[PDB]
Amino acid sequence: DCNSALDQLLVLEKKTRQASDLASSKEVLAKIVDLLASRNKWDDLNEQLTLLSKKHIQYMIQKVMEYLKSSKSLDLNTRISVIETIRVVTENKIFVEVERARVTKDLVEIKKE
Repeated sequence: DCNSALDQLLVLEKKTRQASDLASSKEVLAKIVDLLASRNKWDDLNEQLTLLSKKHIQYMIQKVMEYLKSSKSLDLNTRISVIETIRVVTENKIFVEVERARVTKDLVEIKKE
């Protein structure tokens, strides 16, 4: 059911008003990430994120992109996905603060070595 039950939860992500939208951001952005973890559904999640990232809450996204190797089933999948995460986060130049750089260590050296 949860695979179908995810949609009506992701809908209200369409906008941000009160702190109930950042609590909805917490819970929904954790479950979406969570759905990815159980059956390697995160591929959608990288893609899901790009769609969601196309919708643009930077530090709201910092934690959700943190999950890369926190709980990653396959190393190969991570390479190109992370390549897409840095790939998308290049532009504004505000990032690389901590988290992007520390996933560039991991991504660059671990991905290929």
